[PDB]
Amino acid sequence: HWGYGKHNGPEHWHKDFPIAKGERQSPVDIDTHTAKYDPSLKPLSVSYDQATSLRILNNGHAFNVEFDDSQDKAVLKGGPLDGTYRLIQFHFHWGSLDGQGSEHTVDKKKYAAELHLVHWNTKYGDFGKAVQQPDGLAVLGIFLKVGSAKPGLQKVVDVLDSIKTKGKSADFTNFDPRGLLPESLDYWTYPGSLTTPPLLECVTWIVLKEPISVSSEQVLKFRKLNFNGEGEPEELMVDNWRPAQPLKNRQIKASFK
Ligand SMILES: CC(C)(C)c1cc(=O)[nH]c(SCC(=O)c2ccc(Cl)c(S(N)(=O)=O)c2)n1
Ligand code: NA
Ligand SMILES: [Zn+2]
Repeated sequence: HWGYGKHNGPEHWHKDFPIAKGERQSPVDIDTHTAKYDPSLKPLSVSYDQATSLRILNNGHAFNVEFDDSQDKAVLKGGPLDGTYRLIQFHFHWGSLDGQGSEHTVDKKKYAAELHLVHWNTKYGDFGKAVQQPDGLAVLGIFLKVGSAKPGLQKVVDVLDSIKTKGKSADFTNFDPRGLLPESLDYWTYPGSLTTPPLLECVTWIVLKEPISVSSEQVLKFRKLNFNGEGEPEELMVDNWRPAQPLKNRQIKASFK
């Protein structure tokens, strides 16, 4: 039932998932001036050399590219984290227009899209158990701006036509997520939540300072996807982002400057 429309959008989610109004919801506006620099933060460690992509799915909310997380093959560590977190999937949120689409904002600025590389703490054994823990997930958020193409994204954009409607999936092997990373790993970090129901407060958010550039044609193809299932009426998959939520009693830390 939840979705991104007038009748089932972010403003309605609290009725099914009361934690929507909780103490550590995501996303948030990142006020770059009042984020606290912390020289004790470690560089982020992104080890994606052995990543095994498997499949791409349209789940009716976004598309997920999933990875084999049954061994430590693509891991996030270091940065603000004490655990090791295995990459399970990445997905994006995007807008109907280049002027919006990101979930996190930076000094109130919206980006055309936001990538989320979702990782779970190896100490909880699997994704389902990790989401039930305040330190279960580490999500690496990367902003997309529209400009030059990101060559490393194109293999993704080119399969979208095969997963147009809700429920479709396609084989998606040998995709290297290192081709989606900006040059710098400088980051902001804060404790927060999934940005979709069930909105569980289990995420350490690591949002990179440097956006990647993608072309207008690349983002255009995201917007040709559908929220509906095949042979139901066409509802374009656009604006699948949750707006910024109150920061409440949290401090955003910066690894830099
Ligand atoms: C998250 C889970 C429970 C697998 C799920 C359930 C659901 O009903 N709909 C969706 S769609 C969004 C999504 O798959 C997902 C998974 C993990 C994370 Cl951390 C995030 S986010 N948007 O916080 O990064 C989204 N996902
Ligand atoms: Na262009
Ligand atoms: Zn997300």
